[PDB]
Amino acid sequence: GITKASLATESFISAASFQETTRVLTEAAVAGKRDELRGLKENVIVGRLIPAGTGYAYHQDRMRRR
Amino acid sequence: VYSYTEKKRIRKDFGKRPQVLDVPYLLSIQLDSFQKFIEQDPEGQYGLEAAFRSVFPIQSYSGNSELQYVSYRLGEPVFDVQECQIRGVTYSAPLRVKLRLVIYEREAPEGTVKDIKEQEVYMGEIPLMTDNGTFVINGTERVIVSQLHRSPGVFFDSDKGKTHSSGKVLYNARIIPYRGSWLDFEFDPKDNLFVRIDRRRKLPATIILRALNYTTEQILDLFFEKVIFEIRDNKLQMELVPERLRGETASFDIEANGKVYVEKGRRITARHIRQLEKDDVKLIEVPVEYIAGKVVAKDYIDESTGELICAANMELSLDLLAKLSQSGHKRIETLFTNDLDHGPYISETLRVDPTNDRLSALVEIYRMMRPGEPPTREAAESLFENLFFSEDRYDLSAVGRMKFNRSLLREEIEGSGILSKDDIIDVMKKLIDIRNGKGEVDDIDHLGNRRIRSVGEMAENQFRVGLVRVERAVKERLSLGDLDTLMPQDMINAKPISAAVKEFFGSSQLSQFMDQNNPLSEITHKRRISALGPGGLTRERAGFEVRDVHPTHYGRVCPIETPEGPNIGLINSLSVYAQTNEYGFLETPYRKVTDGVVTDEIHYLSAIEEGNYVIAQANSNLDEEGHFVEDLVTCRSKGESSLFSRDQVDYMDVSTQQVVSVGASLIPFLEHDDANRALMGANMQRQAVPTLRADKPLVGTGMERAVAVDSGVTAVAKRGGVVQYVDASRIVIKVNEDEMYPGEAGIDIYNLTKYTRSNQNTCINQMPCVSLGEPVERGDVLADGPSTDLGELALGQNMRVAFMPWNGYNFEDSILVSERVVQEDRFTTIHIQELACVSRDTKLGPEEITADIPNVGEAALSKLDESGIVYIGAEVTGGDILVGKVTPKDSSLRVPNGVSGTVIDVQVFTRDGVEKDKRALEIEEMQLKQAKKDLSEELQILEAGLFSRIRAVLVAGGVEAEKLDKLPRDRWLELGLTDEEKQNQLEQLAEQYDELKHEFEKKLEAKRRKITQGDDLAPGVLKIVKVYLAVKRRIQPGDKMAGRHGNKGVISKINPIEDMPYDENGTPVDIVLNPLGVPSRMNIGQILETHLGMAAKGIGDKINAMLKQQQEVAKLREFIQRAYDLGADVRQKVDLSTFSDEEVMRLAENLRKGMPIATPVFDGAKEAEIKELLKLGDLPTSGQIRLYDGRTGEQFERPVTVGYMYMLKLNHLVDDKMHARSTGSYSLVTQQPLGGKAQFGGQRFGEMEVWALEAYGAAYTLQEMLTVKSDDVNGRTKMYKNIVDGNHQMEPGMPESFNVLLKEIRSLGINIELED
Amino acid sequence: VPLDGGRFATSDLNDLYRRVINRNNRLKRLLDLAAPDIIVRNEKRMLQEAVDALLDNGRRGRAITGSNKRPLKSLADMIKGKQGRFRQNLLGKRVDYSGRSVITVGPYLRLHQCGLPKKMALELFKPFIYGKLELRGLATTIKAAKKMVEREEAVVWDILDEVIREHPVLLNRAPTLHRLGIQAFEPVLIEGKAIQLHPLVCAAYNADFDGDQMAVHVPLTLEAQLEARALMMSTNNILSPANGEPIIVPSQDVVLGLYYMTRDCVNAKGEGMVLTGPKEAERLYRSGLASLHARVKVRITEYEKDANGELVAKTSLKDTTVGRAILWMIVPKGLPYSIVNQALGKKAISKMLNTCYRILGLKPTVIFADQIMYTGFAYAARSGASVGIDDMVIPEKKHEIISEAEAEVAEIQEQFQSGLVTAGERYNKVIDIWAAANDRVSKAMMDNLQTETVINRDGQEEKQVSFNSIYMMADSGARGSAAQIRQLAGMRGLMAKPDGSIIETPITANFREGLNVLQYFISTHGARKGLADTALKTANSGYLTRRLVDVA
DNA sequence: GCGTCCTTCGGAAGAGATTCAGA
DNA sequence: TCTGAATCTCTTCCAGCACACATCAGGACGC
RNA sequence: GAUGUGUGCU
Ligand SMILES: [Mg+2]
Repeated sequence: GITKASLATESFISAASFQETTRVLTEAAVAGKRDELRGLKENVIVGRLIPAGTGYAYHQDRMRRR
Repeated sequence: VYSYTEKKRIRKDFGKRPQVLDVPYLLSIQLDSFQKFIEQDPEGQYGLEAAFRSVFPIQSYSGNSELQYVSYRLGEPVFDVQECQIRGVTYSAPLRVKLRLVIYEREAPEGTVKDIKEQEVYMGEIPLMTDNGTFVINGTERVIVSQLHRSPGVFFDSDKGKTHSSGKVLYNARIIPYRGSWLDFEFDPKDNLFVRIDRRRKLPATIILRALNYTTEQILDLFFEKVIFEIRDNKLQMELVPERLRGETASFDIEANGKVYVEKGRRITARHIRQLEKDDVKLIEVPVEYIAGKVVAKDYIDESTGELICAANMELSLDLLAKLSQSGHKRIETLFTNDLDHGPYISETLRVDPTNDRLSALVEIYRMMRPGEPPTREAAESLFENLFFSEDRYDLSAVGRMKFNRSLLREEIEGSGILSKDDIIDVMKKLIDIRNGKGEVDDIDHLGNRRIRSVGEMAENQFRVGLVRVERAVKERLSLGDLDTLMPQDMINAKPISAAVKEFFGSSQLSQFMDQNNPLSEITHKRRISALGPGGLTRERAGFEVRDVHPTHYGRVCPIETPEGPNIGLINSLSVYAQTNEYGFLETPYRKVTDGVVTDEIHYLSAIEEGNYVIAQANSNLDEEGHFVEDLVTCRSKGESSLFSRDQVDYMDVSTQQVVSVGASLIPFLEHDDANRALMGANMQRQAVPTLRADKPLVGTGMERAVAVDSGVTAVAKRGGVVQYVDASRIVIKVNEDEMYPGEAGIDIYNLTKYTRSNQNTCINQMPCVSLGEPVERGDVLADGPSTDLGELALGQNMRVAFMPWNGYNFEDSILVSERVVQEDRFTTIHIQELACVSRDTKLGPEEITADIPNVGEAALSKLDESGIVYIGAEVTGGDILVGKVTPKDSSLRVPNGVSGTVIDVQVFTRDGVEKDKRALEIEEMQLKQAKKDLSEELQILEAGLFSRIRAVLVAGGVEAEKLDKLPRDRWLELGLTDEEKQNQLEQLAEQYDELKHEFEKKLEAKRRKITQGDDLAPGVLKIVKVYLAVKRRIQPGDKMAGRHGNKGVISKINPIEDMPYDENGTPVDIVLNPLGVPSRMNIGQILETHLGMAAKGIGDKINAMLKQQQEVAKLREFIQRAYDLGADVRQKVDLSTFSDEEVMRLAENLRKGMPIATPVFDGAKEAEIKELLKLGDLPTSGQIRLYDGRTGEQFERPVTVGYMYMLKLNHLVDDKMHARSTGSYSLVTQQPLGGKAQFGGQRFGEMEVWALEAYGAAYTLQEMLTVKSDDVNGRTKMYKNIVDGNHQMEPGMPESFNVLLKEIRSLGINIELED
Repeated sequence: VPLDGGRFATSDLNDLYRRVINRNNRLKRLLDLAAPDIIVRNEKRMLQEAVDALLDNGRRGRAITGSNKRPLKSLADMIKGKQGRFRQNLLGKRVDYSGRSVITVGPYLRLHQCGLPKKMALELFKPFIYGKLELRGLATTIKAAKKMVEREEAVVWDILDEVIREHPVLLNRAPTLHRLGIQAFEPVLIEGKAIQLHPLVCAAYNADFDGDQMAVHVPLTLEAQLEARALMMSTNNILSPANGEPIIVPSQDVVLGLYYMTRDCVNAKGEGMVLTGPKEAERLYRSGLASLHARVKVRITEYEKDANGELVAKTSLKDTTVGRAILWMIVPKGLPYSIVNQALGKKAISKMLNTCYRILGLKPTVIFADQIMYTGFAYAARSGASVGIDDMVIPEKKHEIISEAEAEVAEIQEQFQSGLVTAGERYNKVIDIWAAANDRVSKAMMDNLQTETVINRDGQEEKQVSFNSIYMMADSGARGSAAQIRQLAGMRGLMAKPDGSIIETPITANFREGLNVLQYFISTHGARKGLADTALKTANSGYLTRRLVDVA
């Protein structure tokens, strides 16, 4: 479902900011997950350009740079 | 006839059916409940007398001493209402209650006392209520809203459906006390009875059964009936009750007295039962295997050895019956556990019950209530006795006991406030019966199960808490007392009572800040029934049936007046005729109907007495005698209406207005509006701000006068007489000799309340509506309050509207307003607002208010005086200095930006200890002069009146008028008269004159002391200067205007006069609305109001034309009589032949602006009468006239609707909503811009607005939205420098709120970090 | 934060930290004095409870409260929930260079323009005014320019006009449901305090003018300005992102103007005349020699791009009206004449804009939308399309349909009480019969409304579609439908409770006659259902879109 | 006046703990 | 009498923006 | 800064 498919993503930041912050952060801390800042909510929270529109070219340049 | 407040402009009424009961006092709930709370009750039923007796007498821990109550007295308030509002202290009266401390003699529990001493100890201070139902708590006026909560008692709810996910409907019974703990019983999906105290956890109800000291045999005796098995020669026959064979299957061949009645496997119908009854038999044969499915009630012990064979509540079998046969117990008793009717719920509860006796049940109850502690016997017994069997920890009120004893169908309604064993037993029995099928649940939304807790009861409850805390302190202290030295004041602490009462009246969910921006707002705030608050339901845990309008709301709660938004249906409004029962329930008047006659005796029927009779409806025709003109009249019998005969009815509604509230009954043609539009119209009519000149509604309802008079804003005369002297600030009434008392007669002065600030920064200002030397009766208005016109609620202006599209300037909902409307200042409003400049003695030295301001020129200091404050009358604008305050190193009080004004008042409060400033001294001197002058002036006025009365008594019994004038007025009381009782009257009047002189002197001294007082303030403030501005907000494009039918609108253009459409007479149209707003939202009442206002203004135009050229009184009288005779069959019936040919000239002058029309709520005018009234003038009957274009000069090619609609001005002013913010002030924890308009704050670009920028793909815009003008700090200033550098480029960093998030995660045991 | 006086603010984290430190210090002291075992174990338990209350308060048995029985927020209550550092300060923030005011129409505008109040744009574009004041040399520092802007001198307004020229601002309404709730307009400075909003984008914003406010946001950087001009511009937002239908559709007044214009009645000031073009039709209408609803023959040159982008003219002589010929003067070249030669409603001109965009492009579509709005407002003003009380014509056979249905319901009651149907089927059959009766009454009143225009053909009587105002604004799709118009002159019908159940009894009166003291009470059930449904069940539809956005 | 201090009550859904039953 | 199915119990969620007002912030007891 | 109440548009 749209709740489980959003709470079970690979980025713990999106899941924590969506719902069940305590339960998401507990699992992330136990499992030692490492977020890659791949979505749009993650870059909004961090404070970067979203990899969606005019920032998509910049994010492609940054990804292929390294 | 008509009084002089009615024979000055008499409103034409279209009401067809007469009214047999006038509208009662509107704010009569607050005034009655607080009167019950505040007055002396010798019996002690309700009020403070019932709160002291509920606690006092208070004794020690059997320490041979007692403290007991005697009487209480309320002293005069320290300041009156006006002075309390000026200063800012609670309008309260000290509570002086006479206590009496008695300690007995030693070795004498009932003997004499060592001493008896008594004094009145000051404990607490209860705020008094004004004459309008408003409380002055901290200078601001508060209104304590009534509360609609569940009545105490027993309610059998359902919990139907969604539980257990199998469809099985459970059953629960809740015993709600007024004070105490709940006693929830409920059923199990396996049909068990679980009690639940305070909703903690389930355990079997048989635990409470044994806790009530009941044995299992007694329990089975209570909840079951016995069936007897007897030991005989053989076959072990059973006693038979033929009714027990109703609806089951015969397990074998039923026979009695030999012959077989019912064969094996047959059904036992009613015929078989009746035939067995006619057989008159009692005994039948029964196989031994049939008793295998039975349960023994009473335990059986051996007759030989005494050992128990079978205990109580256990199944039987063949071996058990064999062991019983050899014992010798000739009688066997079992339980009649029917499968459908007499379910064995108690037996299953006992089987699942783990406890065995009273002690173990008490232990289990104690473990449930207080876990984590080893239970002992005495503590558990004390707890269970304190739960529902003590008057101190549990109390069903009188209404609670009434509901409890009426729900269980008992006879007597009085009883003990505590629960008893019988009450619990009957509650469980009724729950079991409801489970069986006999009886039914009751709905919570029924108005017969919901009370009203008004101001008095709620205030009394908190006083009880304060007294409980005080008596707990006394209990702690009374055993440690040093006797013979304890006055009845050393143990009474006034802090708990005062703290509790202040906590209730100041900071509560029902001590609401009064919504006061017209009389309607306050009269509907006082008459508000809020389901929220303490003891009520929260907004989140509110179902969709509580919000809904119940059928029992008819006549008790308005259906159409409830606020939109989060709480709709929880804030119900009281009806016009609704009252409060002696217990608290709502009731409505009804005309009692005999066999065929509708009498005039009104009975107030509650919400539970209404469902028994069949009640007719208000719009049922009668013919001069109380007989229904038709055979079948539409009536509502039991929550469901249908046609009933004229003989079955026994009640009838008083009027069509009794279902709607006082706010929804001011909407003309309410029966034509959609009820959503009715709700919006009621709310907007509550929101209207009073304009500059009040203007009556041409189309009204007849309840405008009732709201105007009963709100309290109008100075209504107390005793009738002749206006002796009318000034712009006072009215003096020469009382008639008929109503003048023999002693202390004098006259009465009405001091009007001039321009002053209300709660919503509006201007409430009374002005006289009477003339000099004009006769006034009792209870007629003298001064029109805010938005009042000759004692008639006038919240707006009669606007000449046209419904037509005009070049898109009324596109969606906008209004196009002519320039003449703003030229005439029709919608111009006064907005008096105050500004405070507190001077707090901070560190580095205190502050000052000196007139020299550093780094500021003399341009801003020109308006300031030498003392630093601004002159009264200065036309200050935004940004000017009002009070020049300097902190120890400039923080002077400035006018907020964007508002002009005019300083009309300056008040300086100085802490006692700061000497003074010369402006404070000037204000004090002027106030002293005014306070002496007013007292001297009132003494002179009612002393000239007293001397006039002395002369009027002197004329009887030998008067000499020639010597009276030349004699000085000092010696006028002992002049020529005999020694009869008239001389006694003269002596009494002389003594009254001397007493008035002395009272004036002493009150002058008191006023001098009060003005020269200290007026202590908050800790750490030196002096406060409150400057009152007075803005005149003219109308402008942007501010909301609305009608009375929920047709809102924001003005889009102030069009010139020559551009507005005009008719063939050249008259411009003031307002052009949009036609398409009418069909979509079915507010057709605005079109009918437009047509009726057109007719009213046509009548007014005809009167004005007949009056402009001076015609004889005959023609005016003829035409006005024609206008007042129009109608089918009206109740008005006004004859102008009784007018004195000059009272009709005043009427004609008042009608030249347009004849006011009364159009009752559901008994209004019809279209035939509207068309006939249009015919009475010269206007077309269709309501539509020909309008030509204002600018192009060519006609609109269709007739358009033109008429006078009563437009309001809602106080959603555009200049109070416009806001802008560049780089300004930021928050503290997260470096974000602040939020709000009072604070300089930026609009929130919320979560839903970020998805809108993500959808476009705007990534740079979003990035600058959340970093550069947001949480980020260094980039925020770099961007500002770039913007003022000619370069629009950003260098964003990281938002500060993300670092806050990282630190807050790290503050837990979680380690979050950014990798490289 | 120090308040007024010597007191301090009531912080929750500080209170929790003080409790934890008190318990920890007490345990540390008891661990050195060798306290009895029960006391030290109880103190350790209290320390555990204090730490649990500090980390996540309320997850244990009872949440500790600070004052007057309210649970103080722990280190988790300020990171989770709707009021935490995730949904309140990171996914959406407060912004500088922002404003807020009510909105008015101002229909003189264009699709790329809005009206900023003159005193609001001065406070929004304040650093931009500072920059140009320092550039032009009227000020030497930032404080001199700040004081000059504060004083609002005569030169500041010219600087504001220069800096506001091509700097688009973002107008956002409070519920930003879809992406068309944020759009960029080129400001047009106005005197006032209300933000004039173009009437075409009101459908996209879902913004009427009855007291609602919109927020202004100023794009700062060059990239932000170009994103507002190329992506968020209201000119580039003429199609809904959900479906390809146009979203800047004329609504409720322009459609009424275009429906009164493009219409015909069988008579005129001049009907048999034949014209030489649309200019002749406009000249005849303005001079008053021909009604707007004539049936004349105009000679019209329509273009067509059936070739590879070449507009080939084809002049003919078509049977049109004067109003349609006048409207043809604004239709851009390339569109067939068989789109205005009919009675234009709302769907018709929505289709006209859609085909204009699909054939011609974006710029002709925007210019066409502006011209359509102008000529709809003008010819709706020039008609006086009012609404009276005689326009809601009651049918003369409604009570016969009422009597038939009440007889049917009486027969249903007699069948139910006998035992033919249960109490769950009587409900359904009575709802069905009353809904059929309501539809029959609606059909009767609609037939009595739509065609009730008996007018001579200059000879004998003839029938035509009615010019009744209620029917005009119902058929044109301006504002209304069969339901709302039916409730005015037909019968209101039967209501629905908040739970969803339909009322057993129907209302047999309309909003032109009165309503009973009881029929209004019955209607209040549905009226309160309608108002409770929004405020209490749009939460579980905003939740749906929130957890749809957060999953995709 | 300063000043140190130690109630209960919605409601649908989902997950994870018991607990049943049934072969 | 072991293991899926059912039931019980605990948990988390319940739209957006904005405006106005008041009240709190330790209050008890020692000094 | 948080609560409590009222309110505006959806
Ligand atoms: Mg709106």
